[PDB]
Amino acid sequence: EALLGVYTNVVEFVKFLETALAAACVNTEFKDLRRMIDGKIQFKISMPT
Amino acid sequence: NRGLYTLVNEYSARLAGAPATSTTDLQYVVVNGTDVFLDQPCHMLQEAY
Amino acid sequence: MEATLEQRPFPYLATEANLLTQIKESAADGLFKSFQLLLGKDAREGSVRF
Amino acid sequence: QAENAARLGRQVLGLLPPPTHRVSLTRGPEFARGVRDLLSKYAASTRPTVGSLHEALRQAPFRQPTYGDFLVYSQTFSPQEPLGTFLFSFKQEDNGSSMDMLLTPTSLFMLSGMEAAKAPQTHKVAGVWYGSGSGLADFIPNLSELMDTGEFHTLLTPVGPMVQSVHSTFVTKVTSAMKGVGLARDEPRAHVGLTLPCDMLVDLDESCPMREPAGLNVTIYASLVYLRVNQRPSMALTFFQSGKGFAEVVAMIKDHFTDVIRTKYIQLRHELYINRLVFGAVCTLGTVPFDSHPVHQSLNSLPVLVFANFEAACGPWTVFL
Amino acid sequence: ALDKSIVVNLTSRLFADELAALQSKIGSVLPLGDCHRLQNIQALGLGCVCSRETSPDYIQIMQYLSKCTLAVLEEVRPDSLRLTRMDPSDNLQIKNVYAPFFQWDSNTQLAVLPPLFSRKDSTIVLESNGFDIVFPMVVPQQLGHAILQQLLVYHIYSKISALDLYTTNVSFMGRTYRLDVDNTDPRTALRVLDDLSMYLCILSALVPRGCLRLLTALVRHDRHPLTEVFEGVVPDEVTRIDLDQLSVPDDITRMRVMFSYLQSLSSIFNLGPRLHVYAYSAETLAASCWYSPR
Amino acid sequence: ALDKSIVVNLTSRLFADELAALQSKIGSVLPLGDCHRLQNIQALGLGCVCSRETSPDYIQIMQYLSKCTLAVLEEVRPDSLRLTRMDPSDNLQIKNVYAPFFQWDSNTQLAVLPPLFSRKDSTIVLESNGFDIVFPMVVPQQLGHAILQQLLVYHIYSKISAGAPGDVNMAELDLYTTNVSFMGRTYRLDVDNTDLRVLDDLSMYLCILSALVPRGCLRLLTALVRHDRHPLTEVFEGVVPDEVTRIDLDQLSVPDDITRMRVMFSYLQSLSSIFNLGPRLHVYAYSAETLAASCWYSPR
Amino acid sequence: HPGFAMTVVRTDEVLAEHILYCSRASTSMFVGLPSVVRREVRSDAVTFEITHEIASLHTALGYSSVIAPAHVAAITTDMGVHCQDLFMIFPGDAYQDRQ
Repeated sequence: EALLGVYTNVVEFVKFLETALAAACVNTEFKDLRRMIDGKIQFKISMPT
Repeated sequence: NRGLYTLVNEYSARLAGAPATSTTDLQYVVVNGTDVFLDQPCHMLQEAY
Repeated sequence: MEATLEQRPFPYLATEANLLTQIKESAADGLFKSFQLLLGKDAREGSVRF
Repeated sequence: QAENAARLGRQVLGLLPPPTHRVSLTRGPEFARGVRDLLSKYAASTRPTVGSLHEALRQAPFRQPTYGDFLVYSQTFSPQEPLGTFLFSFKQEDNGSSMDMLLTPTSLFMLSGMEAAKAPQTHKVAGVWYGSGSGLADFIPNLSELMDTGEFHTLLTPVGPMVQSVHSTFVTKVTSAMKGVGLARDEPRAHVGLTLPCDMLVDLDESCPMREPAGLNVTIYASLVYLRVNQRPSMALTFFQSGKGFAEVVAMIKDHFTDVIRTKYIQLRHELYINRLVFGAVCTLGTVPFDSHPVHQSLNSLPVLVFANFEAACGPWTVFL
Repeated sequence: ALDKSIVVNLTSRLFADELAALQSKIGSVLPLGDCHRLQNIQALGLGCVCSRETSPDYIQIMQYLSKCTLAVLEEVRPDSLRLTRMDPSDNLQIKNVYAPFFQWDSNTQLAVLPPLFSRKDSTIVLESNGFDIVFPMVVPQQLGHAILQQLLVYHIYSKISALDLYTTNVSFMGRTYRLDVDNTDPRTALRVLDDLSMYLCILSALVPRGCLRLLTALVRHDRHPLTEVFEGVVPDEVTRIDLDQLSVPDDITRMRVMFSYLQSLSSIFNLGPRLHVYAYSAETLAASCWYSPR
Repeated sequence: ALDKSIVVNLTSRLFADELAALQSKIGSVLPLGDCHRLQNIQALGLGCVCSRETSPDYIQIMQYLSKCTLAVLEEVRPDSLRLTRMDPSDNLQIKNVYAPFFQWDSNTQLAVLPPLFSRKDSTIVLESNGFDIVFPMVVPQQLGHAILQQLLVYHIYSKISAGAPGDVNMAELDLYTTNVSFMGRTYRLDVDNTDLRVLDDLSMYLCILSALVPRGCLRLLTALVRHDRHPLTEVFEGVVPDEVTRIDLDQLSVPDDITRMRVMFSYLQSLSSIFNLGPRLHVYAYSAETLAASCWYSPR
Repeated sequence: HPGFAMTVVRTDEVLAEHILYCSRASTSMFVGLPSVVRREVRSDAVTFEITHEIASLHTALGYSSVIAPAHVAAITTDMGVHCQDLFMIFPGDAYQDRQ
């Protein structure tokens, strides 16, 4: 009584950058969240009259 | 009580007013913080259909 | 230690999209946190202090 | 032929306890470069490799329990074993030089003399291991009177699992294990877990969602209940498994042995004997890892549990009531 | 070797209000449920059993306390709490803060207890996250056992009310205090007081006659300091029990079982886990302890 | 990786007569109030608590025991004692040099009890440094939880005779207490007819308990009526004596009963911990011709 | 008919496949560097928790993502009729005569 067909799965790798979800992203490389506390972006809204 | 822009910024992200469980036998009140996906709009109008 | 706001003159960056829409009421009822009005005798690059 | 002994220079000089880390000062600030396993967070990369984390697994914690070498007759201790049983050490008087008596839990059922259907599973199996429950009772003529005053729970020091048994005609060598994880013998690098009969265990954990938190620990206990059947004294043994702390389980064991308290203490309306008032004891048999699945087995049938990664830790026989 | 670091992800940035209470308690103890590196905030505080809108009793809370793992804070970043764990044999840096302040030394003897005096002092509420955080409380074991005394005594006298200077004020030499009892649950406190009937009336079943004969000789004229409780008058009972002639091997059989049941009374006066502290500075307010769940 | 050693220094040397008494042992069990390796002599004995001019005690020793740290000898140099630290769940070696002699066995439970016998059995006076070292009384746990048993009986009847002569017979009391039975063997011990005082404090408690205890259970019975009243508590009327249940609350008003019940359990928890929390170990290998007891320290 | 009429509340659950729009480039992404932490080390299991930390951000000023209930699929609710039982929620409350 022999052995007939001995099979697997092979799972591929779809990363984040190769998707196009990242139009809702701006992907900056960064080195140390183990230092940084918060972030800060500043704006000025000058309104004419 | 607040002006409604915080109500917009609350309704998209946060906990409900103590909502109900899913895939059970009865209706339990939820204590597992992160699985349940619900959005209930019975808050904002504060009525019942 | 938080990350708060102050009124100091950076060389602010010139964006492209307009941002004036609903800011008559968006900062009035908290679209975002920690807005800051400046009226006429205050809408200036205030003097630096350190 | 020293090529044989050159293998012995490998295994012995590699398998030593780690030396006391000591540096003389004239070398200077070099001592901390001999500090390795105190680190934990290693070096991740883009595509790491065995060649990138061979240092991360070269360090290893230092663990070894110690064993108890026993000499047993071929009569108390059965020639067949499932190699992962539980033990005791009966203790009456040091007659022999090295002449030890041991008790498996399947034996200790037959020593008791209780009803059949109170433990229906092993009773068919524990009748072919041993005789009519009297070949062992010939060794202790006090097994009626050890039951009276309540001294039998004082005379048991649990040991834990097994490791090896070389068996001869009359004398059986038993290499037991306390303190932890015994390295196996017939399969190298394996680790002999603890095995319980499915009849003798009674869980305390299991519930419907109705919620209790996890941890690191869950603790096998060991009950021993003096009952009286047919106006004749006879003990009773069960097990437990609950990661719930010592203050809870004593309040939960009493609900399990409710009727056994209810049967006996009706009889003391007309009499009282102060030696009879003691009821039971609980030892601590050690710790089990959290959420390790007890895999069921079967032996000629006999459903037998297993606990991987059991480590042994004995304790005193604290009386309860 | 082993590592422990429990960093706590959090869904909303904190305010400037409750950082300043959490910056104050930079090193403390709070027990969690799920033993992993990442964790939702609805497991950190003790308030999964002790919230406002229940009627918590401090038996079940204390009963809950011995289950969970225990952990020590490291930082408060404005999003992420960062915590470290307590292994079953491990040294660490505990650094006490707790507000009814007691003084420690090296070679002291500690316990972990629920908030038993002022919850509003001991609990901060997190209205920027909804789920509140309830702190436990570390007490030396002489007072760690003394609080549990009157609690088991107060639930008795609350039942016979079916006034307060005697049944609540837990005393230490120098400072008396006040327990926190208005809304408790007298059912699982009753289950502990149930089991005392299963000991205390059985401890009354074998009471030695010679030891009762000694109190027909001690408090009559041979008194002592610690016998002022009787105030110089014998009770009615001891005049009724000691009519029998003594004999030694009667009480030998008796006192061996009295020796045994008092070992069982450990099972009903258990603390949580215990902390054996070996070194304790006094101006840093730091310490050093090996943990043992028991 | 770790290293452990405890080196005790002395101010002066020793007499050559004392070294033979400290080569009587070379491995034994010392308590030690420090965990650090350089230390003056005043903590390794029990003379930190138990001394001659002090009233000797049992409980104030016993509280100090479980707090304390053990350590084991390796060498007696003429100036400094060398010790080996007793880690939690560590295995090391003992020689059973103790007095009065008891025989050990593999697979016994071992409780470290304080000494309560005559001085020459337990202590060694260091005549050089004027300080007394006291050794603890290493007895196996089944014996240690029974060697106290009949001795504590013996102290109670001694207080009976010295106030009332015609109640206790001395031949009955001597024959049944100082002859401890175990293993099939016997051990006659030192009765102390030299004048006791180590074990008043338990008998100071246990009698003052034993009148309060049965009076305390009546109020606990009639204060529990629910349908949560536990079903086993119906039975235990048959255990409690009939004379116990014939007591009114007339003699003791409400403020008196608080001084009972708030104090009742305060004995028991001070009392239950000093029968249980001996720093305890087990011994798994033993040989009488070498006298090598074999610890592994369970911190408790 | 007893002395009073009464209102009734229920709840509901309905599954839905949602269309979520997200406009362009309204989050700047700060991606950290990964690390390996070893723990829960018994004699048979050496467990690693490979971690990685991200700082996210909200660049645009107004709202840059809209969700919408689109496709009904099922009703888990049953919309049944079954009342809530104060004998379960309040077990301690009871009448006087226990018979």
